[PDB]
Amino acid sequence: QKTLHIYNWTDYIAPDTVANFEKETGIKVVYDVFDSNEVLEGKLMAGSTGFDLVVPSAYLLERQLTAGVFQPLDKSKLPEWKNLDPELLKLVAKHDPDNKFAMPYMWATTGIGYNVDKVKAVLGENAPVDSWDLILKPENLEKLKSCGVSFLDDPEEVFATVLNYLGKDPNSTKADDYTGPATDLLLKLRPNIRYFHSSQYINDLANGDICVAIGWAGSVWQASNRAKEAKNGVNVSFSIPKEGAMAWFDVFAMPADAKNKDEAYQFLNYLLRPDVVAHISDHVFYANANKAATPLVSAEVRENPGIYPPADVRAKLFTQKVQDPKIDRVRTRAWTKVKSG
Ligand SMILES: [Cl-]
Repeated sequence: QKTLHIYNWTDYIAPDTVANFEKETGIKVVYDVFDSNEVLEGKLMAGSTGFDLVVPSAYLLERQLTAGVFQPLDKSKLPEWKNLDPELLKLVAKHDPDNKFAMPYMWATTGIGYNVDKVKAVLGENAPVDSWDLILKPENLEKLKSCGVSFLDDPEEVFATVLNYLGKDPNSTKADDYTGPATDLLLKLRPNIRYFHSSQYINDLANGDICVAIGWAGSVWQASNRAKEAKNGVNVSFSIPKEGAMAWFDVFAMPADAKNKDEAYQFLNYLLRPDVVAHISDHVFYANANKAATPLVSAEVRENPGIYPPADVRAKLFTQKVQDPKIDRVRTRAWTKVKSG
C-alpha cells in the first residue's frame, strides 16, 4: 500500500485533483488543510509532522530552512520541472537560493476587493478603485464606513502596504517607520474599519455585507464567483492598485523526515503536468507558476489581469523581505496598538 500525506491551504486545489491522482497512480492520499501560516508554522516548529508535502509561503520557507525542516528536492525525479516559469523561479529563489527546497505552486497579490455598485454609490462613477487612495485616504474610508470596511489581520502585509503607499520602503528595516508614520495613518483609518480578519471578508464580500476589503486576489475572485453562482446581484471585483502591491508565492516543500518520498515526487511531477495545475487555477482563481500550463487555463482566468497581471502591473509589485526579529517584535506591538485604537 503506497500512501502520501499532504498539508495544504484550504480552497487551494481542484475538487478532483486528488481523486484523479489516485486513479492514475494507485497511491492513497491523505489530504489535510490549514487556513493560516501560523497554524502551519506551529506544526513545522514542533517537528514530526507526519506530512510528506506541505505548502508554505516562500517567505515562511525561508525562515525554516536554517532549522533543517525541509529536505532538498531531487529535480531528476521531476522531469517536467522545465515547465515552471523561470522568472517565478527567480523570485522564489530570493527565499530559496537555487530553488533547492521548494516547487512554486501558485502566486497572487494583496490588493483591494470591493463591491462595484456600493463603491460607486458612495464615491461616484469615478471612484478611485485603481488606487490605494480608495481605502487608505481617511476621507474616502469615512464615506465607505457605512457599507463596511475590512482589513486583513496581518501586520506584515498591512504595514508593508501602508509603507509603500506613504513613499517609504515597503520592507523598511527602520522601527520608527512602523511606530511613527505607518501607525499614525492606520490610527486615523481605524474608526472606519469594521474588523480585522483574514477570512471573514470572503463571504462578506460575496453576500454584500462589506463593500471594501484588503484581501488576497484569488480569495476575492472566489467571493466574486460565489456571488455570481448565487445570482444575488452582487458584483465583486479586485484591484491591484497603481501604487503597487505585495506579491507572494506559495510553494510545495518536503519535510526532512518524510517517509513517502517516491510518492511525494510522483505528486509533484503530476502537478507539473500542464493540464493538472491549469485545472486547479480554473477552480481556485489563482495563477499557477507553470508557464506551460498558462494557455490551458480558461480564458476567464488567464485573461484576468488581477490574476495573471501583465508586465506593467508586475513591475509595480514588491515582495516581502524577512526582517530581524527586532522588527518582527515592533510590528506585533504596533499592530496590537492599531487594532485597539
Ligand atoms: Cl511569499
